[PDB]
Amino acid sequence: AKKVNSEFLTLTYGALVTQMLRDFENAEDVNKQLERIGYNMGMRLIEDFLARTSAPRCLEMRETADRIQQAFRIYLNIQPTISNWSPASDEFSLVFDSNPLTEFVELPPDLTNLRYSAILSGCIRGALEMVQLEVQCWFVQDQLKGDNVTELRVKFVRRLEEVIPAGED
Amino acid sequence: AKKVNSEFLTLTYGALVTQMLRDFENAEDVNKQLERIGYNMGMRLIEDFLARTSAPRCLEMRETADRIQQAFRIYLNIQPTISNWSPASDEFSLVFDSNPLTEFVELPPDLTNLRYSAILSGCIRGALEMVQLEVQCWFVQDQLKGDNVTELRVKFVRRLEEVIP
Amino acid sequence: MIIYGVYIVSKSGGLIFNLDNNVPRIEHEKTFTYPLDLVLDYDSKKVSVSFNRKDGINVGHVLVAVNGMPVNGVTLDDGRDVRTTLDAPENYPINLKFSRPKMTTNEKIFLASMFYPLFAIASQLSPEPKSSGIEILEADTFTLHCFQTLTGIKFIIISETGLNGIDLLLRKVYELYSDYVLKNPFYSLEMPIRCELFDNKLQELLAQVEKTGISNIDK
Amino acid sequence: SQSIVALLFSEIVQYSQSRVFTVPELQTRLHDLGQDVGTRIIDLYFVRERSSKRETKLTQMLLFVKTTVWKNLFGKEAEKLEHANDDERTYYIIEKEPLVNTFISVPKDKGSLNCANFTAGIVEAVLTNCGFPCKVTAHWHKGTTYMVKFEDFVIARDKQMEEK
Amino acid sequence: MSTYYFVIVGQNDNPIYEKEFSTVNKELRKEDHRHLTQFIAHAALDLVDEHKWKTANMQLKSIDRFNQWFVSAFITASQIRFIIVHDNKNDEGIKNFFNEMYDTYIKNSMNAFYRINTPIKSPMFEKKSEIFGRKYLLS
Amino acid sequence: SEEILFDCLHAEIVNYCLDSNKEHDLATLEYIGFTTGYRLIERLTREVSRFKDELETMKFICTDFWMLIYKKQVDNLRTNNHGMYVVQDKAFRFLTRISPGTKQLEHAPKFVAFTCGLVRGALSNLGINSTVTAEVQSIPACKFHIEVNRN
Amino acid sequence: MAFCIAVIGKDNAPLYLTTSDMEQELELQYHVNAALDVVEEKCLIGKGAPESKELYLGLLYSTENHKIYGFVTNTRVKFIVVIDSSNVALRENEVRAIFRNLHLLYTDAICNPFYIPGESLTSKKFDRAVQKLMSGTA
Amino acid sequence: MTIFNLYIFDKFGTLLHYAEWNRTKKSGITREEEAKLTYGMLFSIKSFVSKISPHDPKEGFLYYKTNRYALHYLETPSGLKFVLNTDTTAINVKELLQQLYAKVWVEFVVRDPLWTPGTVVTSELFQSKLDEFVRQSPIFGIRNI
Repeated sequence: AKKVNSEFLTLTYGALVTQMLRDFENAEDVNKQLERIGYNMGMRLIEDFLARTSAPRCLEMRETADRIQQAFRIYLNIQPTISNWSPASDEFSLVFDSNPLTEFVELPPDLTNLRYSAILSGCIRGALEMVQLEVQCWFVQDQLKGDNVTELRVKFVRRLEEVIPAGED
Repeated sequence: AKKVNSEFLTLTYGALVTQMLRDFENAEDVNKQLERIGYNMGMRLIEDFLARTSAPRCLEMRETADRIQQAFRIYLNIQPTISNWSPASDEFSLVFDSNPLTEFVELPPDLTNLRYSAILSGCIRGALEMVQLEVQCWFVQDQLKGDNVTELRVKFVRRLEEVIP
Repeated sequence: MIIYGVYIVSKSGGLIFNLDNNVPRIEHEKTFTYPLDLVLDYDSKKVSVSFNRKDGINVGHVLVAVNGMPVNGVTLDDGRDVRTTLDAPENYPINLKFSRPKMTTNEKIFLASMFYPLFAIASQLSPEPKSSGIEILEADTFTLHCFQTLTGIKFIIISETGLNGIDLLLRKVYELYSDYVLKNPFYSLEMPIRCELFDNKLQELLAQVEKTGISNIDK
Repeated sequence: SQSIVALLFSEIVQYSQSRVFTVPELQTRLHDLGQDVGTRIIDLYFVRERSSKRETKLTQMLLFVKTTVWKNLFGKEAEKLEHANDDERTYYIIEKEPLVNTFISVPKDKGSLNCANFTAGIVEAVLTNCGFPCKVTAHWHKGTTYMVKFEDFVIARDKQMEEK
Repeated sequence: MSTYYFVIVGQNDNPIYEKEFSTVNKELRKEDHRHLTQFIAHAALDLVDEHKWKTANMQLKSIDRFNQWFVSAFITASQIRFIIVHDNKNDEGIKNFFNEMYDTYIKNSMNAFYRINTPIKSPMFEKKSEIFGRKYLLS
Repeated sequence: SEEILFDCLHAEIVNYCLDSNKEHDLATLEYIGFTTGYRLIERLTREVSRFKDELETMKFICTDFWMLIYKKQVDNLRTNNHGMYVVQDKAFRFLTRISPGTKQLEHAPKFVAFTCGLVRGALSNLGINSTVTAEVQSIPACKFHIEVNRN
Repeated sequence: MAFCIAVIGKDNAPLYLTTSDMEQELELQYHVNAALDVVEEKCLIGKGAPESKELYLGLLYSTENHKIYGFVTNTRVKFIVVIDSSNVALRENEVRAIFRNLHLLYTDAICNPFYIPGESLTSKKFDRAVQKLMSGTA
Repeated sequence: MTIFNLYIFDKFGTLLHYAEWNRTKKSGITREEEAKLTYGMLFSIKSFVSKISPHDPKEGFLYYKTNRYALHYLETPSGLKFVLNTDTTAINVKELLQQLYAKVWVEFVVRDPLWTPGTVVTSELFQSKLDEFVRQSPIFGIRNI
């Protein structure tokens, strides 16, 4: 029954963001720790995303893109769209349509340096850590910032696994 | 006709002991070298015996006696009466009414100390160090020495265990 | 039928969670006589038998308590040595009480520590290419199922030889692992599991797996 | 989903544990966050469930909150709402389902209180904004219960209204 | 015409946010009238306390009088007080007009940045106030 | 079967490699062994006549012995222009235990010596009159030429 | 009644025992019997007796109340006994059996490697088996 | 049942013999260090199964199976070790490896005078016999139990 309301989680997250900003005036630290907790969630979250689909780690990067894409539909019940691949064809752009945590939560223009929902941008980080595929991942257009629809840019950097599943570590 | 395939070992071994004798006069040489060659022999046959029987191993003494009497039964076709059991039961006596290694060589080998079962010792000894049994062997009674019936006495000491793999 | 020991290990391999099912180790009793057929060979505070196995006694099987006197190391609780009573024939016949040495917690920790690189280095240069480490081991009396979550976590549960569909049990323990690690980020990703909630829900899982049928996946 | 909320809330709790050096005012942080969420939970759930209708009767408003907040937050409305006759300021709302243990929780050896306090703070904010300021304490009595302590002023206004 | 003027009285009784809906005139005197109407917000606060204890509904039509002004009071589940001072009443529409500003204030509520009696600063709510006032009251 | 005992025991026969004699075994093993084989021969298809002589070719006793012992008869059995002759086998039983590479020839003649110097008979081709040497050109292909001790 | 059990190699008398149904031959017939046996064996060998088949020869010689049987092994070994009579109750199938057993004991002693071929049958164990054969026939 | 490869190690722990028919991935490290790594593999496995088993290990370890191949083991009471390796689908190969041991290795190693225990087994005859014996019923696969 989805056992949650988008509003409910939105309230919890907004209150938490309020809490950090009340803790540290500088948005730099709130961004740091929010990406830290995004990493933290993304490590355990993949343990459930792989509890349903037993996809092989990475045959190709488009497989990773579709995996992370379906992840949000599993959790946040939104379908992102993958596009804008390089001639190198390793990176990509990913579109989040509607963000439950965002829904009518305005941000102070005196707080612009904050990356509000970057937890997801870090969750995939924490996710991509686990499968031994670290990634330079972040946003190029933010529906939060005033852009039309959310758009995160994924630059994969390097692998951590050999012909054995154990891989380098 | 031609039932008994094997009366040629009682004379092959006879040739062995005679030529060892003619090489070294000492009565105990033809015992100890004969024992070590029968020891290599036992190494070579225990492998095939476990190949057929598929016994797990001689983790116990009574089962070891059973395996050894089975080995004698299959190749040397004699029934070792397992008797004379120690209170600690670490040792048992093998009663061979008829020597299988020989068939009537003769009662006097012209002189004593001529241990006629050294291969038999190897036969019982070698397999043990291959089935990982650091065991001592010795003969308590030999019918060939002017006696009624041959009894052997074999005493396990240490469970041979593999080390530093 | 039961899942003997449900365990799990970190990337380093330290046994995270020694979930022991109820496992009655066999206890043997015998009133022995004058010095023994049993190989009362002393080996590093473990007064056990290596050779001369009788009456369902194994190599591990070690004396626990003669006439209900538990052994401390090698000595009697009253302070006499085992062999001190062994040489004494007046008390004979005397009741020996043998049990296989039950793997304590630190023992199982060391066992998992020594095991881990085995699976980790499991024929790294195996004849077949692109292969994995050991996925299933099957032994004389048990079968171990190890399941790597493609990185990090290794669910290692040992079940009966004839048991089937253990992969689904691994799936459910994966689920309950997530349901636990929900709560404590201060629970480090390599700290041992100490939580009674996981314990009781896995006791429910054990009660279920008393019944073979796993459906709507049974928990 | 459930894993996302359960985890993410867990990081609220433990990040507070980071900024907090002891049990009790850690629990106070949990209470404060429960307040900061209930402070809008209240008037969201007002319109969509109470049909935008106010309940001056403490019993009726409290019962309706008991149904609504639990029905939408955690699905199952709390089992029982009781009023203690010895102390009309102090009533109980027992919820056998632990909302902390929905995400099965920490050993309560190093600590005592949990997300129970967070939902208690939610209840307290709902009460104090409904015009019934109160103290809501999570208690491990008969499992999870929330003891509610009404201000003598508020319960006095109630008693005066309970003079028909 | 009515010199409609809206004011917020918070949970902790401190005023929050105003919004004129009157014709343009007498603005220097309207500053003193704004002080006056904040005082009237307190007086409303006081009276509407017991008057809302009299009832259980959202709207309390009009309570206080000052020989030219009418005071219309709106109480919420948020126990906020939304007050209009106005020479001649327009209550029939403002019941649901208060309902709509209620819904917008809820929108601000989901913005966790806006908090308990935390004074209004968002342009969104200001432009909502402008469009709504030009709709019914300022018209 | 009762083959592995003799196989190993003969391996040790080889094993003692004392630096005195190319015959690790003397013809005594021969004599006693085919004396037992003669115990097997209580019947032989040779006439009873005291006034007439009938010859039992050593070739035939050799092949029957071999079936009783080596279990594969001659492949080539050639009668030399003398009273002597030669036997050739593509394979030998003791040699089935080793590859056909010519590495240690000298063992196999000691193996087959068991048919050398056998307690003879009077008439030519009478069953047991045996003086013979081993001349093996190929590892499984064992060859043995006999020489008449007399003449 | 007396039997003389004799094995014969190429030229000598390896083992001759002169026994009777009661005991060894007390009569001083030793040398005469040995000489007669050797002469008979030599003449018969010169005639043809050397042959492949195990050669049966009953009454191939006939002394004073002692009738001789010769037997031939393809291994060139001979065997002799006599019966102390021109006529006494006995058989010849028994002769076949007893010299078959005599061959059996011969080869079983040949098993003894200390016994080099062509020697006196020294072992009192073997010789008591031989005189047990004697008891079997007398 | 056609297989990937077979390993034969003495109780001491040396490489008595290796055989290959299907091993596809050709390693970079030497097959000697590979043999020693497999022997440590096996002995530590034996320890693991001996000690973590709740009941008496009669013959101890049996085999392991992976995602893509599988490995099977044979402990002689002599202490000799056989190990085979292949893909998945076949009859259980415990009796297969036992038949190979009794019918070939016993037949064409132990019975050889040239064969001296404590050394390697180098003989084209045994290589043949082993090859055609695996090629006796040589379809594929294991699924050993």
